[PDB]
This record gives sequence, structure tokens and C-alpha cells, in this order.
Amino acid sequence: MIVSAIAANALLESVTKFHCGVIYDYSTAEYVSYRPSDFGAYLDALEAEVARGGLIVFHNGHKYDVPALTKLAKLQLNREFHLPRENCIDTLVLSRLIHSNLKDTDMGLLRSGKLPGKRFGSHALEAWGYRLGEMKGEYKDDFKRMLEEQGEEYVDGMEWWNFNEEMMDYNVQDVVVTKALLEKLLSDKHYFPPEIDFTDVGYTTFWSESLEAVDIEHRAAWLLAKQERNGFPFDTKAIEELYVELAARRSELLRKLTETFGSVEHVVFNPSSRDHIQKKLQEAGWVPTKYTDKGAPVVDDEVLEGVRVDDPEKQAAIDLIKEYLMIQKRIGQSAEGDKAWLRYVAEDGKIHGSVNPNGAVTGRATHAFPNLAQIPGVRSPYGEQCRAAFGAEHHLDGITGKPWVQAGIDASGLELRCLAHFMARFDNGEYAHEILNGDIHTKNQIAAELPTRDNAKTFIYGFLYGAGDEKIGQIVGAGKERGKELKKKFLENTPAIAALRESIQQTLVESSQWVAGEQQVKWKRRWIKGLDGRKVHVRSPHAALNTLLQSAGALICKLWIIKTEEMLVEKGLKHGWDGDFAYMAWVHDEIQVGCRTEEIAQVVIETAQEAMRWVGDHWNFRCLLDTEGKMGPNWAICH
Amino acid sequence: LEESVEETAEDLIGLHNRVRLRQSDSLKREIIENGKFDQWFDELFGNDTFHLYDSFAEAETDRLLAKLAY
Repeated sequence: MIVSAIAANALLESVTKFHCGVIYDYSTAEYVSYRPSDFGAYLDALEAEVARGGLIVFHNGHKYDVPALTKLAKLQLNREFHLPRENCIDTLVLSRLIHSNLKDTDMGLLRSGKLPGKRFGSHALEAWGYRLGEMKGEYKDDFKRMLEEQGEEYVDGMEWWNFNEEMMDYNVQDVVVTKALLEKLLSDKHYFPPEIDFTDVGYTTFWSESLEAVDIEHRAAWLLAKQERNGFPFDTKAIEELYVELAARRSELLRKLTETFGSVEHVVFNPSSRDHIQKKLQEAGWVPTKYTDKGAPVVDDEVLEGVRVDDPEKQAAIDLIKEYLMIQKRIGQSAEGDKAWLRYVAEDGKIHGSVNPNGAVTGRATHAFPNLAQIPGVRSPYGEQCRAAFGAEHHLDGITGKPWVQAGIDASGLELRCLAHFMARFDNGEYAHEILNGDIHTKNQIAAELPTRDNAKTFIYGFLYGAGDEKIGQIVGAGKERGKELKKKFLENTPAIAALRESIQQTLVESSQWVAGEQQVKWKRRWIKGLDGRKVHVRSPHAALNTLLQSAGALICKLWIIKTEEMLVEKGLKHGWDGDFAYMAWVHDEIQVGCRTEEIAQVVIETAQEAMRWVGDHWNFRCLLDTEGKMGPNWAICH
Repeated sequence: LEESVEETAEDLIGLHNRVRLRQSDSLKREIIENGKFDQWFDELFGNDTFHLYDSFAEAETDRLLAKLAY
């Protein structure tokens, strides 16, 4: 096993030259420094560890270093350099896996003055250097301040434009923290058994003697990084053709929304910022019902629908304000935002939405710049146009010239089937078969005694995730009276659910106690074992069920999207826009895959189902898992 | 006679390590391909004491006693 870290000129988008890199070998126990002319020998040293069957240690390498060394080897040395997924490890991913609960713990470390406040939550190398006491100095701050005082300002990352002997030394600095962070993660025996020294083993042994989550996470981070580089094809013109129709609607409404009113001070107010609707409704005679913790009256979509005033003009204007705020939201996400979609469209015509894998307590990843996991759906206004802008048809084939086709496959009722799995231990697969028998929402309706099946649908998820008795009662238009009795009745007709909280409470935990209206829910065990065996720190026993199921559901999907692509590669298909298919977006339980021909998409749909059954078989799931696929051009059709 | 030599060994292997390598199906594929199979195997049969019969193709009486005597 070898440990390394590199230095380039810029980020993955416009990286052109390799500066330096250091490789510490655990067999030689000595560092090796490389320089911009030693780039060729650097690639050889990594291949040697691949030839021996060892491992290559990078921090943020699965997302940056390894694909950059793939990109840099093509334009500088004109050689193909690709590190296999099996013999490369990313400490950054392990950090997000092993120590998802650390800050948290860092509160005392933050109070200590040992850990910078700007690195409060970062799994980055610099954030870890102070934690290990190996930070002798940061190259990010020792350059910026030198730009102010020693002449000539700067804008965004210029400390990498060219090599310097201080960079060569801070490249070493990045390596020794990477080594020490690796050993800090290998010393956690919940994932890495003590009987095996993972610092001196082959790649075949490393994955197998480690916890299953360790293997998945490196497969997951590698896969999702490909999706980011795959990107989501984007019809720029279409969103532009909407900003015109919305800004005109905003401008025409803005003109009309100054026709009803009517305002050391001046006056110009328009529908935005809490001092707007609050200032006019308190002139149309509106008495606020629900307030907030700061004192200000609640002005959300809920209360606005019920705002009734004696003034017909003011009343009819409410619906005009309702439209305005919604117009700004779509505009503020697709055009008028700091993270607007139009700003992230690269030169290829695709949006490369980033994704932080299991760097999210339990399961589903986090998406940003832009958040691909909050594009308005087809059921919301103007969402049909929005979802249509994210489609494989917006990327023509680099060869045939044909518009690619999109395949949308989701996990059918993943949440309740995960629930059926943990409660099949007490009812002997009763609830699990009710899923297969169909209409589980009909049975939950009878079990909880609800008037409509839709009332059962909104009940089962809220109840499972720790909802009050008021909120449950508000489903049928009541309060905690009907709420308490609705939940207690559901528990009596579904014994297994209550018995599930026995096995969980008998795992074991502590005991709780109420003191005069304060929830003092303590606990002894604040970590649930997952399906892959990882620690899921969860929260208080007040809910926890939601975390257990969502951990189950999202970890299933992680293996699901991994096994599908492995089978697609196994079946012979090629991943990448120069191949046959490309992962575009992963949303909780659904994924969007670009496909060169409709025929390829059909195999994808079948393959996705085959992987979902293999996952269910692998972990011996007590309930049956299934998926449904939809073929089409864009996202509005595949969902 | 009613099971291949690998199946009787399979029972012996699990039996030695106080486990059942016939019901835990995820664990079967895991511990074998990881390096715990080779560990137990040398731990058990390494003394060159265990001998089995391999056929399942209906042995004859004096096509068994000959081998049993062997």
C-alpha cells in the first residue's frame, strides 16, 4: 500500500498541467518527491502498485485526483492512465463513512481553539491536519495574506498557476496528513478488524476483510463521480424561453400589483420580503392566527390560501401575490440565483450537478451547485417545462448524431417495504405479503380506521417518522384528540410495529424521563447497525424508525445503482457518452440514465430490476423489492 | 455415498468452526472468498487425517470394500 497526493494548476474543469506529487510507500517507509518533469515517472509508480496488487491512497482522489491524472496523462504525455477501482482508496470517503458523527464531537474541539471555525464541518485534508496535530501551516492562507501585503491582489485560487518549492513541500504536507488520517481510520475496529494490518495487504484482501460498507462506499463514490463527469444534458434555449415568459409575467404583475395599492420615508413595496404582505394584510383587516418563534406573523402558502378580507379587491389580489412568489421561486432557481441552472451549463451543453455520497449521516447523498434533487416536479406549475429541460434528447450522439433516449427507473414503494422487512420478524412476513398482495394503503386505512385511502397514505409516512398528535389529527380535520386515538388504534391492529420498537429498545438503550414539559429523551446506544454494518448514530428514540428505514432504503439504492452498472458493464455495454449509456442523476430511489438507442434503454430497465432483486437476495431481505422503468426523451416523461 | 465429497467436507468445515455453512447464505460467499476458508481448511484437514469417498455413481459391493480396504 502506498499513500500519495498531487498538485495541479486548477480544478477538474480546466486543469492543464501537473505540478508535483509525493508517494510514501509502507514497504520502503520513505517519501519520494516528483516535479513537473517527473510526471511520467509518477504515473509509472502508481502502475507498479497496481501490478503488485496493492493499494493507492488519495484524499478526494475518486472525485478529483484519479480522473485528473486520467485527463493530464492524455494531453501532456499522450498516454492512457487509468487506476482500477479495486486498487485505489479515498480517505475522504472513509472519513464521511466512519466519522459522520464528529461535529457533534468537535464542539469541545471548537471550544478548544485547536480547530478553525472555517473548517467546522470539513472532511478536507486541512481540516484534518489540525485534528492530528500535523498542521505546520496552510498553503491557502499563507498565500492570500502574501498577496495583500507583499503586492498585487487576487481573485480565486492563484496559488497553483505554477510550481514552487513551497508547493513541493506543502504537497508533502498534504501526504503525511493523508497517511495519518488513513491510520486513524484503520484504527477504528468497527470497520477494520484488528487481526489484519490493512497497511500491508493486497487489494483483494483489503476489500474482503473490511466491513461491507467500506467496499460499497468506494464503489459508490467512484460511480457518482462518473455521473458528475457524465452530467445532465441541458436545453439552455428552453429555460431562456421561460425566463422571458416569467419576467414578463413578473413585470406585468408588478405593474398590476401596484394598482391595488397604494403606498424620513419613501415607498416602493413589491411582493417580496416579510415587510410586504404583512404591511398590506394588516390594512385589509387580517388577524394573524399562527405566529413564529421570533414574533413575526406566519406568511406562508398555507395561511395565504385562507386569508379572508372584507375588501374584494384585496381578496382577489391575494391569488395574484400567490402567483408572484411562485414565479420568483422558479426564476430564482433557473435564472435569478447565485446557483441558478443557467450559470452551471458548461461548454458541452450539460449541467454537472455535484453529489456528496454517503457524506450524509444515514443514506441519501446531498446535491448542490445546482441541487439536481429539487427541480420542481411535473405536478407543480411550470415544472413540465423545467423537467423537459433535463433530458438525454438535449445531447446528440457524438457519432450517429441521433438524440439519445432517457430511461427513468425508481424503487417501487421502497420505504414501506423496508418497514415490512424489519417487522416480518414478528408477524412472520404478514405485512410483507400485504405489499405484494397490493393496496397496503388500503390495509393501513382499515388498521388505523381512516375515511379515505389518501388519508391513510399521508398517515403512514407521518406516523412512522415521529409526528405529533395534533398533526396526525389535522389529517381528518381534528386535533390531538382524534390524533392520539388514530395512532393508538393503528398500533393495536398492527402489533408487529410496536414489537419492532421492543427489539430496538432491547438492543439495548437507556430510559427516559419527563420534567415539567421538557423532553429529556436520553439514551445509552446512539448508533444503529445498518444493512452493510455501518454505524448510524440516529437521534433520540422519539423517532429513530425513520432513520432505520431511510438507512435501509438509501443503502439499498446505493448497492442497486452499483450492481446495475456492474451488470451493464458485465453484459457488454459501455459507460460514457462515447459508449452506450450514461448515469445522469441519482434521486433517493430513482435514477436518470442517458441511452444511445431506445433498445439500450430497454436493457437498462430490465437490468435495473435484476440488480434490485440481487440486492434483496444478497442481504436476505424479508420482503420483496421491485422497480418500474419508463422510457422517453427527458425527465418529465421518465417521471 | 449420497453426497459429493465437497458436501461432506462442507459439513465438516462448518462443524469444526461451530457454525452451519448451509443456512447462512450471505456469510457463505463472504468468508470463503475473503481468506477465512483457506484459514479453516489448513486448520482442519492440514493434519492429513481425513479421507472420503468420491463417486455418487452407485458403487458395487466389491467396488467399495476394495476402496475401503485401500
